[PDB]
Amino acid sequence: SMAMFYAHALGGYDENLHAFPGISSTVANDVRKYSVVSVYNNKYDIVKDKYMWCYSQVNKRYIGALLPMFECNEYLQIGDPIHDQEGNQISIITYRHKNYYALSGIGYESLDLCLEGVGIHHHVLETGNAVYGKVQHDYSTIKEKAKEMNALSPGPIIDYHVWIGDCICQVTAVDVHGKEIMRMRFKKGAVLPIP
Amino acid sequence: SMAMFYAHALGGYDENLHAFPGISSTVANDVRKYSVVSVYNNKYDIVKDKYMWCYSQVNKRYIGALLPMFECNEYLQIGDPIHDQEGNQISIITYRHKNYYALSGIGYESLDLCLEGVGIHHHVLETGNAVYGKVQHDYSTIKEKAKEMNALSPGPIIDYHVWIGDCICQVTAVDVHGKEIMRMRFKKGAVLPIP
Ligand SMILES: Nc1nc(=O)c2ncn([C@@H]3O[C@H](CO)[C@@H](O)[C@H]3OP(=O)(O)OC[C@H]3O[C@@H](n4cnc5c(N)ncnc54)[C@H](O)[C@@H]3OP(=O)(O)O)c2[nH]1
Ligand SMILES: Nc1nc(=O)c2ncn([C@@H]3O[C@H](CO)[C@@H](O)[C@H]3OP(=O)(O)OC[C@H]3O[C@@H](n4cnc5c(N)ncnc54)[C@H](O)[C@@H]3OP(=O)(O)O)c2[nH]1
Repeated sequence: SMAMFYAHALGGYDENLHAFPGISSTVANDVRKYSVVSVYNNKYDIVKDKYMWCYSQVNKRYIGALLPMFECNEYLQIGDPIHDQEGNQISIITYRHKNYYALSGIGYESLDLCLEGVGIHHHVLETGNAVYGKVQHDYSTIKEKAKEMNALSPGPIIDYHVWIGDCICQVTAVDVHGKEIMRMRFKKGAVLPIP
Repeated sequence: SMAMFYAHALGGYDENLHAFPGISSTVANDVRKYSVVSVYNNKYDIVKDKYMWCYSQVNKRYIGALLPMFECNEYLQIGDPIHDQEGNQISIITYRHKNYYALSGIGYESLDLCLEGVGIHHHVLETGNAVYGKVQHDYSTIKEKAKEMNALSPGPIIDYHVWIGDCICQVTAVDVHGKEIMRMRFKKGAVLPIP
Protein backbone atom coordinates (compact mmCIF):
# COMPACT_ATOMS: atom_id res chain seq x y z
CA SER A 1 0.00 0.00 0.00
CA MET A 2 1.02 3.58 -0.70
CA ALA A 3 3.41 5.26 1.74
CA MET A 4 1.72 8.26 3.37
CA PHE A 5 3.33 11.41 4.75
CA TYR A 6 1.39 13.97 6.79
CA ALA A 7 2.72 17.42 7.61
CA HIS A 8 2.48 18.43 11.28
CA ALA A 9 2.24 22.07 10.20
CA LEU A 10 -1.05 21.15 8.45
CA GLY A 11 -2.46 19.36 11.52
CA GLY A 12 -1.29 15.92 10.45
CA TYR A 13 0.27 14.51 13.64
CA ASP A 14 -0.95 10.97 14.42
CA GLU A 15 0.44 9.16 17.48
CA ASN A 16 -0.04 5.79 15.74
CA LEU A 17 2.35 6.69 12.93
CA HIS A 18 6.11 7.15 12.80
CA ALA A 19 7.13 10.54 14.18
CA PHE A 20 9.85 12.72 12.65
CA PRO A 21 10.31 16.50 12.76
CA GLY A 22 7.26 17.91 10.99
CA ILE A 23 6.14 14.52 9.63
CA SER A 24 3.92 11.64 10.66
CA SER A 25 4.36 8.78 8.21
CA THR A 26 3.20 5.21 7.60
CA VAL A 27 6.80 4.29 6.70
CA ALA A 28 10.16 4.96 8.36
CA ASN A 29 12.77 6.01 5.79
CA ASP A 30 16.40 6.25 6.88
CA VAL A 31 17.29 9.48 5.10
CA ARG A 32 20.97 9.46 6.15
CA LYS A 33 21.89 7.32 3.15
CA TYR A 34 20.79 9.76 0.38
CA SER A 35 23.26 11.96 -1.47
CA VAL A 36 20.75 13.15 -4.12
CA VAL A 37 17.01 13.76 -3.91
CA SER A 38 14.37 14.73 -6.47
CA VAL A 39 11.46 17.16 -6.31
CA TYR A 40 9.29 17.54 -9.44
CA ASN A 41 11.82 16.33 -12.05
CA ASN A 42 14.68 18.33 -10.46
CA LYS A 43 17.67 16.77 -8.69
CA TYR A 44 19.31 18.33 -5.63
CA ASP A 45 22.53 17.46 -3.78
CA ILE A 46 22.51 16.71 -0.06
CA VAL A 47 24.96 18.91 1.86
CA LYS A 48 27.95 17.01 3.23
CA ASP A 49 28.88 17.43 6.90
CA LYS A 50 26.36 20.13 7.86
CA TYR A 51 22.78 19.53 8.94
CA MET A 52 19.61 21.34 10.00
CA TRP A 53 18.21 21.11 13.51
CA CYS A 54 14.47 20.73 12.92
CA TYR A 55 11.66 20.29 15.41
CA SER A 56 7.90 20.29 15.68
CA GLN A 57 5.76 20.61 18.80
CA VAL A 58 2.49 18.67 18.58
CA ASN A 59 0.22 17.36 21.36
CA LYS A 60 2.61 18.48 24.14
CA ARG A 61 5.32 16.41 22.47
CA TYR A 62 8.61 17.84 21.16
CA ILE A 63 10.16 16.02 18.19
CA GLY A 64 13.61 17.30 17.22
CA ALA A 65 16.48 15.90 15.19
CA LEU A 66 19.52 16.72 13.07
CA LEU A 67 18.42 16.23 9.47
CA PRO A 68 20.18 16.04 6.11
CA MET A 69 19.52 19.08 3.93
CA PHE A 70 19.80 19.86 0.22
CA GLU A 71 20.42 23.08 -1.67
CA CYS A 72 17.57 24.32 -3.87
CA ASN A 73 17.22 27.88 -5.13
CA GLU A 74 13.63 27.42 -6.32
CA TYR A 75 10.68 27.86 -3.98
CA LEU A 76 9.20 24.54 -2.80
CA GLN A 77 5.92 24.24 -0.91
CA ILE A 78 5.43 22.51 2.43
CA GLY A 79 4.12 19.03 1.74
CA ASP A 80 5.70 18.68 -1.68
CA PRO A 81 6.86 15.07 -2.19
CA ILE A 82 10.59 14.33 -2.03
CA HIS A 83 11.71 11.36 -4.12
CA ASP A 84 14.82 9.21 -4.33
CA GLN A 85 16.56 8.38 -7.61
CA GLU A 86 14.23 5.43 -8.25
CA GLY A 87 10.91 7.29 -8.14
CA ASN A 88 9.97 6.34 -4.58
CA GLN A 89 8.64 9.08 -2.34
CA ILE A 90 10.85 9.23 0.77
CA SER A 91 9.71 12.43 2.56
CA ILE A 92 7.91 15.77 2.07
CA ILE A 93 9.15 19.35 2.15
CA THR A 94 9.11 20.59 5.76
CA TYR A 95 11.75 23.10 6.98
CA ARG A 96 13.95 25.60 5.18
CA HIS A 97 16.99 27.80 5.84
CA LYS A 98 17.43 30.22 2.93
CA ASN A 99 18.40 27.94 0.03
CA TYR A 100 18.64 24.76 2.19
CA TYR A 101 15.70 22.39 2.72
CA ALA A 102 15.53 19.65 5.36
CA LEU A 103 15.06 15.99 4.44
CA SER A 104 12.96 14.64 7.31
CA GLY A 105 12.80 10.97 8.26
CA ILE A 106 15.01 8.73 10.39
CA GLY A 107 17.98 11.08 10.47
CA TYR A 108 20.85 11.81 12.86
CA GLU A 109 20.97 12.73 16.54
CA SER A 110 17.53 13.44 17.95
CA LEU A 111 15.76 14.90 20.97
CA ASP A 112 12.23 14.00 22.08
CA LEU A 113 10.55 15.66 25.06
CA CYS A 114 7.37 15.72 27.08
CA LEU A 115 6.59 19.46 27.05
CA GLU A 116 4.10 19.70 29.94
CA GLY A 117 5.69 21.76 32.74
CA VAL A 118 9.07 22.47 31.09
CA GLY A 119 10.07 25.04 28.50
CA ILE A 120 12.50 24.74 25.58
CA HIS A 121 14.58 27.41 23.87
CA HIS A 122 16.77 27.37 20.77
CA HIS A 123 20.00 29.33 20.30
CA VAL A 124 22.69 29.78 17.69
CA LEU A 125 25.96 28.66 19.32
CA GLU A 126 28.64 31.24 18.50
CA THR A 127 31.90 29.69 17.32
CA GLY A 128 34.48 29.32 20.06
CA ASN A 129 31.93 29.57 22.86
CA ALA A 130 31.45 27.01 25.60
CA VAL A 131 28.05 26.22 27.10
CA TYR A 132 26.84 25.98 30.67
CA GLY A 133 23.16 25.62 31.41
CA LYS A 134 21.32 28.59 29.95
CA VAL A 135 24.38 30.67 28.98
CA GLN A 136 27.15 30.56 26.39
CA HIS A 137 30.53 32.31 26.69
CA ASP A 138 34.28 31.90 26.40
CA TYR A 139 35.82 28.88 28.12
CA SER A 140 37.19 30.70 31.19
CA THR A 141 33.88 32.41 31.96
CA ILE A 142 31.99 29.14 31.57
CA LYS A 143 34.49 27.21 33.68
CA GLU A 144 34.20 29.73 36.52
CA LYS A 145 30.39 29.69 36.27
CA ALA A 146 30.31 25.89 36.46
CA LYS A 147 32.53 25.83 39.55
CA GLU A 148 30.32 28.44 41.25
CA MET A 149 27.16 26.41 40.62
CA ASN A 150 28.91 23.31 42.01
CA ALA A 151 28.06 24.49 45.54
CA LEU A 152 24.30 24.45 44.87
CA SER A 153 22.14 21.35 45.27
CA PRO A 154 20.35 20.38 42.02
CA GLY A 155 16.69 21.19 41.67
CA PRO A 156 14.10 19.90 39.21
CA ILE A 157 14.53 20.66 35.52
CA ILE A 158 12.42 23.60 34.39
CA ASP A 159 13.94 24.52 31.00
CA TYR A 160 15.84 22.91 28.14
CA HIS A 161 18.25 24.83 25.91
CA VAL A 162 19.28 23.69 22.42
CA TRP A 163 22.60 25.09 21.14
CA ILE A 164 23.16 24.81 17.38
CA GLY A 165 26.71 25.67 16.30
CA ASP A 166 28.86 25.38 13.18
CA CYS A 167 30.91 22.50 14.63
CA ILE A 168 28.80 21.07 17.46
CA CYS A 169 25.29 20.97 18.86
CA GLN A 170 24.35 20.66 22.51
CA VAL A 171 21.26 20.32 24.68
CA THR A 172 21.29 21.45 28.31
CA ALA A 173 18.71 21.43 31.09
CA VAL A 174 18.60 23.87 34.02
CA ASP A 175 16.80 24.21 37.33
CA VAL A 176 15.34 27.45 38.67
CA HIS A 177 18.80 28.58 39.86
CA GLY A 178 20.35 28.11 36.43
CA LYS A 179 22.33 25.04 37.48
CA GLU A 180 23.02 22.64 34.64
CA ILE A 181 21.26 19.38 35.43
CA MET A 182 22.06 17.61 32.15
CA ARG A 183 24.16 18.17 29.02
CA MET A 184 24.15 16.13 25.84
CA ARG A 185 26.52 16.93 22.97
CA PHE A 186 25.99 16.12 19.28
CA LYS A 187 29.29 16.18 17.38
CA LYS A 188 27.94 17.73 14.19
CA GLY A 189 27.55 21.26 12.85
CA ALA A 190 24.11 22.53 11.83
CA VAL A 191 21.80 25.49 11.24
CA LEU A 192 18.32 26.34 12.51
CA PRO A 193 15.28 26.78 10.23
CA ILE A 194 14.18 30.26 9.20
CA PRO A 195 10.31 30.62 9.30
CA SER B 1 54.83 22.61 29.64
CA MET B 2 53.83 18.95 29.66
CA ALA B 3 50.35 17.56 29.05
CA MET B 4 49.05 15.94 32.24
CA PHE B 5 46.48 13.14 32.44
CA TYR B 6 44.92 11.90 35.69
CA ALA B 7 42.84 8.75 36.01
CA HIS B 8 39.52 9.20 37.80
CA ALA B 9 39.78 5.58 38.92
CA LEU B 10 42.97 6.58 40.81
CA GLY B 11 41.22 9.56 42.43
CA GLY B 12 42.42 12.04 39.85
CA TYR B 13 39.26 14.07 39.15
CA ASP B 14 39.88 17.84 39.27
CA GLU B 15 37.05 20.29 38.50
CA ASN B 16 39.60 22.79 37.11
CA LEU B 17 40.76 20.43 34.35
CA HIS B 18 39.09 19.17 31.18
CA ALA B 19 36.75 16.27 31.99
CA PHE B 20 36.32 13.14 29.84
CA PRO B 21 35.28 9.60 30.82
CA GLY B 22 37.88 8.44 33.33
CA ILE B 23 40.27 11.35 32.69
CA SER B 24 40.94 14.83 33.97
CA SER B 25 43.56 16.48 31.75
CA THR B 26 45.36 19.79 31.29
CA VAL B 27 44.77 19.41 27.52
CA ALA B 28 41.69 18.65 25.41
CA ASN B 29 42.64 16.24 22.62
CA ASP B 30 40.11 15.61 19.87
CA VAL B 31 40.57 11.85 19.62
CA ARG B 32 38.08 11.39 16.73
CA LYS B 33 40.78 12.02 14.12
CA TYR B 34 43.08 9.07 14.98
CA SER B 35 42.99 5.81 13.07
CA VAL B 36 46.08 4.29 14.78
CA VAL B 37 47.52 4.75 18.28
CA SER B 38 50.66 3.52 20.10
CA VAL B 39 50.99 1.99 23.56
CA TYR B 40 54.54 0.99 24.57
CA ASN B 41 55.90 1.42 21.03
CA ASN B 42 53.28 -0.96 19.61
CA LYS B 43 50.70 0.25 17.10
CA TYR B 44 46.99 -0.61 17.26
CA ASP B 45 44.14 0.10 14.81
CA ILE B 46 41.14 2.19 15.84
CA VAL B 47 37.91 0.32 15.15
CA LYS B 48 35.87 1.71 12.26
CA ASP B 49 32.19 2.51 12.90
CA LYS B 50 31.78 0.96 16.35
CA TYR B 51 32.54 2.69 19.63
CA MET B 52 32.56 2.23 23.41
CA TRP B 53 30.16 3.98 25.77
CA CYS B 54 32.37 4.96 28.71
CA TYR B 55 31.50 6.83 31.88
CA SER B 56 32.89 7.78 35.25
CA GLN B 57 30.98 9.06 38.28
CA VAL B 58 33.05 11.48 40.39
CA ASN B 59 31.94 14.17 42.86
CA LYS B 60 28.23 13.59 42.14
CA ARG B 61 28.90 14.24 38.43
CA TYR B 62 28.33 11.75 35.58
CA ILE B 63 30.71 12.01 32.61
CA GLY B 64 29.87 9.70 29.70
CA ALA B 65 30.63 9.66 25.99
CA LEU B 66 30.94 7.50 22.91
CA LEU B 67 34.69 6.98 22.50
CA PRO B 68 36.87 5.46 19.78
CA MET B 69 38.35 2.10 20.72
CA PHE B 70 41.29 0.04 19.49
CA GLU B 71 41.95 -3.70 19.42
CA CYS B 72 44.86 -4.94 21.55
CA ASN B 73 45.58 -8.50 22.65
CA GLU B 74 48.23 -7.45 25.16
CA TYR B 75 47.40 -6.43 28.72
CA LEU B 76 47.45 -2.67 29.22
CA GLN B 77 47.21 -1.11 32.67
CA ILE B 78 44.91 1.72 33.70
CA GLY B 79 46.83 4.97 33.41
CA ASP B 80 49.32 3.74 30.80
CA PRO B 81 49.98 6.51 28.24
CA ILE B 82 48.43 6.30 24.77
CA HIS B 83 50.47 7.90 22.00
CA ASP B 84 49.88 8.93 18.41
CA GLN B 85 52.26 7.83 15.65
CA GLU B 86 54.61 10.77 16.33
CA GLY B 87 55.19 9.75 19.95
CA ASN B 88 52.99 12.45 21.50
CA GLN B 89 50.85 11.39 24.43
CA ILE B 90 47.17 11.93 23.64
CA SER B 91 45.33 9.91 26.33
CA ILE B 92 45.75 7.18 28.96
CA ILE B 93 44.32 3.68 29.25
CA THR B 94 40.91 3.84 30.94
CA TYR B 95 38.13 1.40 29.95
CA ARG B 96 38.24 -2.02 28.31
CA HIS B 97 35.85 -4.50 26.64
CA LYS B 98 37.71 -7.80 26.19
CA ASN B 99 40.32 -6.99 23.52
CA TYR B 100 39.05 -3.43 22.85
CA TYR B 101 40.38 -0.39 24.73
CA ALA B 102 38.73 3.03 24.86
CA LEU B 103 40.58 6.11 23.65
CA SER B 104 39.32 8.82 25.99
CA GLY B 105 39.33 12.54 25.19
CA ILE B 106 37.03 14.79 23.21
CA GLY B 107 35.13 12.02 21.47
CA TYR B 108 31.69 11.53 19.94
CA GLU B 109 28.21 12.00 21.42
CA SER B 110 28.32 12.58 25.17
CA LEU B 111 26.14 12.73 28.27
CA ASP B 112 26.85 14.69 31.46
CA LEU B 113 24.55 14.53 34.48
CA CYS B 114 24.15 15.74 38.04
CA LEU B 115 23.75 12.49 39.95
CA GLU B 116 22.21 13.92 43.13
CA GLY B 117 18.64 12.65 43.51
CA VAL B 118 18.38 10.72 40.22
CA GLY B 119 19.62 7.28 39.30
CA ILE B 120 21.21 6.05 36.08
CA HIS B 121 21.17 2.55 34.60
CA HIS B 122 22.92 0.98 31.62
CA HIS B 123 21.45 -1.65 29.31
CA VAL B 124 22.51 -3.56 26.23
CA LEU B 125 20.01 -2.68 23.51
CA GLU B 126 19.06 -5.95 21.82
CA THR B 127 19.10 -5.82 18.03
CA GLY B 128 15.67 -5.03 16.59
CA ASN B 129 14.23 -3.65 19.84
CA ALA B 130 12.60 -0.27 20.34
CA VAL B 131 12.87 1.71 23.57
CA TYR B 132 10.30 3.49 25.70
CA GLY B 133 11.23 4.80 29.12
CA LYS B 134 12.67 1.95 31.19
CA VAL B 135 11.80 -0.93 28.82
CA GLN B 136 12.97 -2.29 25.48
CA HIS B 137 10.79 -4.48 23.24
CA ASP B 138 9.54 -5.03 19.71
CA TYR B 139 8.03 -2.03 17.94
CA SER B 140 4.35 -2.94 18.43
CA THR B 141 4.75 -3.48 22.18
CA ILE B 142 6.63 -0.21 22.54
CA LYS B 143 4.07 1.78 20.54
CA GLU B 144 1.25 0.30 22.59
CA LYS B 145 3.05 1.14 25.84
CA ALA B 146 3.72 4.70 24.66
CA LYS B 147 0.05 5.28 23.81
CA GLU B 148 -1.02 3.98 27.22
CA MET B 149 1.39 6.36 28.98
CA ASN B 150 0.24 9.23 26.75
CA ALA B 151 -2.77 9.72 29.05
CA LEU B 152 -0.66 10.30 32.17
CA SER B 153 0.57 13.73 33.20
CA PRO B 154 4.39 13.86 33.28
CA GLY B 155 6.10 13.91 36.64
CA PRO B 156 9.66 14.87 37.58
CA ILE B 157 12.53 12.81 36.21
CA ILE B 158 13.83 10.27 38.72
CA ASP B 159 15.91 7.89 36.55
CA TYR B 160 17.98 7.90 33.38
CA HIS B 161 18.47 4.80 31.24
CA VAL B 162 21.35 4.35 28.78
CA TRP B 163 20.70 1.96 25.87
CA ILE B 164 23.81 0.72 24.01
CA GLY B 165 23.06 -1.15 20.78
CA ASP B 166 24.90 -2.50 17.77
CA CYS B 167 23.44 0.23 15.49
CA ILE B 168 22.14 2.95 17.79
CA CYS B 169 22.43 4.29 21.33
CA GLN B 170 19.70 6.04 23.29
CA VAL B 171 19.26 7.80 26.62
CA THR B 172 15.79 8.11 28.15
CA ALA B 173 14.52 9.64 31.37
CA VAL B 174 11.46 8.42 33.30
CA ASP B 175 9.24 9.65 36.11
CA VAL B 176 7.91 7.53 38.97
CA HIS B 177 5.13 6.14 36.72
CA GLY B 178 7.56 4.98 34.03
CA LYS B 179 6.46 7.70 31.61
CA GLU B 180 9.19 8.76 29.20
CA ILE B 181 10.01 12.41 29.85
CA MET B 182 12.97 12.63 27.50
CA ARG B 183 14.68 10.65 24.75
CA MET B 184 17.96 11.37 23.00
CA ARG B 185 19.27 9.12 20.22
CA PHE B 186 22.90 8.73 19.14
CA LYS B 187 23.16 7.25 15.65
CA LYS B 188 26.21 5.07 16.32
CA GLY B 189 26.68 1.47 17.41
CA ALA B 190 28.73 0.72 20.52
CA VAL B 191 29.61 -1.63 23.37
CA LEU B 192 29.81 -1.17 27.13
CA PRO B 193 32.99 -1.65 29.20
CA ILE B 194 33.55 -4.84 31.17
CA PRO B 195 34.92 -4.12 34.73
N1 LIG C 1 10.81 8.28 15.03
C1 LIG C 1 12.17 7.81 14.99
N2 LIG C 1 13.27 8.71 14.78
C2 LIG C 1 14.63 8.22 14.73
O1 LIG C 1 15.50 9.00 14.54
C3 LIG C 1 14.89 6.75 14.92
N3 LIG C 1 15.96 6.03 14.93
C4 LIG C 1 15.59 4.76 15.13
N4 LIG C 1 14.30 4.67 15.27
C5 LIG C 1 13.55 3.41 15.49
O2 LIG C 1 12.85 3.05 14.13
C6 LIG C 1 11.75 2.10 14.54
C7 LIG C 1 10.43 2.42 13.81
O3 LIG C 1 10.74 2.76 12.48
C8 LIG C 1 11.60 2.24 15.86
O4 LIG C 1 12.06 0.97 16.56
C9 LIG C 1 12.57 3.43 16.33
O5 LIG C 1 13.00 2.98 17.69
P1 LIG C 1 12.82 3.97 19.03
O6 LIG C 1 13.41 5.35 18.72
O7 LIG C 1 13.55 3.31 20.21
O8 LIG C 1 11.26 4.41 19.47
C10 LIG C 1 10.20 3.49 19.58
C11 LIG C 1 8.95 4.26 19.07
O9 LIG C 1 8.08 4.82 20.28
C12 LIG C 1 7.62 6.14 19.74
N5 LIG C 1 7.13 7.04 20.80
C13 LIG C 1 7.79 7.61 21.77
N6 LIG C 1 6.94 8.38 22.50
C14 LIG C 1 5.71 8.27 21.96
C15 LIG C 1 4.41 8.79 22.23
N7 LIG C 1 4.14 9.71 23.35
N8 LIG C 1 3.41 8.43 21.42
C16 LIG C 1 3.57 7.61 20.39
N9 LIG C 1 4.79 7.11 20.11
C17 LIG C 1 5.84 7.42 20.87
C18 LIG C 1 8.71 6.59 19.15
O10 LIG C 1 8.38 7.71 18.34
C19 LIG C 1 9.15 5.27 18.29
O11 LIG C 1 8.11 5.04 17.33
P2 LIG C 1 7.87 5.84 15.85
O12 LIG C 1 8.75 5.38 14.83
O13 LIG C 1 6.39 5.41 15.37
O14 LIG C 1 7.98 7.36 16.00
C20 LIG C 1 13.80 5.87 15.13
N10 LIG C 1 12.42 6.39 15.16
N1 LIG D 1 34.75 17.82 28.39
C1 LIG D 1 34.37 17.92 27.01
N2 LIG D 1 33.90 16.77 26.32
C2 LIG D 1 33.50 16.88 24.92
O1 LIG D 1 33.11 15.92 24.36
C3 LIG D 1 33.59 18.20 24.22
N3 LIG D 1 33.32 18.57 23.02
C4 LIG D 1 33.61 19.88 22.93
N4 LIG D 1 34.05 20.32 24.07
C5 LIG D 1 34.46 21.71 24.31
O2 LIG D 1 36.02 21.81 24.43
C6 LIG D 1 36.24 23.11 25.16
C7 LIG D 1 37.34 22.93 26.22
O3 LIG D 1 38.23 21.96 25.74
C8 LIG D 1 35.08 23.42 25.73
O4 LIG D 1 34.56 24.70 25.12
C9 LIG D 1 34.03 22.25 25.39
O5 LIG D 1 32.73 22.94 25.11
P1 LIG D 1 31.56 22.81 26.30
O6 LIG D 1 31.28 21.32 26.56
O7 LIG D 1 30.32 23.61 25.97
O8 LIG D 1 32.19 23.45 27.73
C10 LIG D 1 31.58 23.05 28.94
C11 LIG D 1 32.79 23.00 29.88
O9 LIG D 1 32.30 23.29 31.36
C12 LIG D 1 32.63 22.00 32.05
N5 LIG D 1 31.72 21.68 33.17
C13 LIG D 1 30.47 21.34 33.15
N6 LIG D 1 30.04 21.10 34.42
C14 LIG D 1 31.08 21.30 35.24
C15 LIG D 1 31.32 21.24 36.65
N7 LIG D 1 30.27 20.86 37.61
N8 LIG D 1 32.55 21.53 37.09
C16 LIG D 1 33.54 21.88 36.29
N9 LIG D 1 33.34 21.95 34.97
C17 LIG D 1 32.15 21.67 34.45
C18 LIG D 1 32.55 21.10 31.08
O10 LIG D 1 33.14 19.88 31.45
C19 LIG D 1 33.34 21.84 29.87
O11 LIG D 1 34.72 22.09 30.18
P2 LIG D 1 35.97 20.93 30.31
O12 LIG D 1 36.62 20.71 29.06
O13 LIG D 1 37.05 21.60 31.30
O14 LIG D 1 35.47 19.62 30.90
C20 LIG D 1 34.07 19.33 24.91
N10 LIG D 1 34.48 19.20 26.33
